[PDB]
Amino acid sequence: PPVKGRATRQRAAVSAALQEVEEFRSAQELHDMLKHKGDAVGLTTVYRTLQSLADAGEVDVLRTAEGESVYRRCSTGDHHHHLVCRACGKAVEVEGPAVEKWAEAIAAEHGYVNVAHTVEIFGTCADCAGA
DNA sequence: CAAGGCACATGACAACGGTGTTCAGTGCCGCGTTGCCCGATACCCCCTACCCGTAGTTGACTGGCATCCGGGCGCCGGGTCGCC
Ligand SMILES: [Zn+2]
Ligand SMILES: [Zn+2]
Ligand SMILES: [Zn+2]
Repeated sequence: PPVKGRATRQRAAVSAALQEVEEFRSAQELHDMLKHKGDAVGLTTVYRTLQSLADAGEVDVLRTAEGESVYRRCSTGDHHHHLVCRACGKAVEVEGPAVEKWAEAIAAEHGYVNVAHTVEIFGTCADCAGA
């Protein structure tokens, strides 16, 4: 996980933690679990590094209904969209050219030069209903 | 003269006002800690220059050295050969 800044142990640690975790996580709870591992990193430095990763793009970032920015890495680097369970957090990556073609058709119809598409579908998970 | 009808105001009724808290997150901006990058520095190599130890050198050449006295002074102590 190369970073723009000079490599070191702490960014390697947070990158490894993101690698192991395959769920949407917020910065403060990420720091909580990171401290639980025992690295004892600083909150603002964690903020700096995760902002850098979000800028780099290898970690997808979503915004919750409360307004929180939640980050997680995707195995595949191609652009896609994530289906997430609010109760459990199971993030599954799917992509379809139909939505993209729809976006380009709308942009051309309205004469838009460039566009940015953001699509997240929220829904109720299958296993949580069962007890 | 008493009973029945209309005005204004009134006991509650929430919802705005405005401002104060609270979450909580994410930075903002001053204190300290970190990967680089090089640069010099100790430490392997090769070469030869020079220090230092060993071993020969065949006419003959076969016993030295200069001592030491003007203490001085007395005693101890033992040795040492005469003594009868
Ligand atoms: Zn993604
Ligand atoms: Zn898309
Ligand atoms: Zn679920």
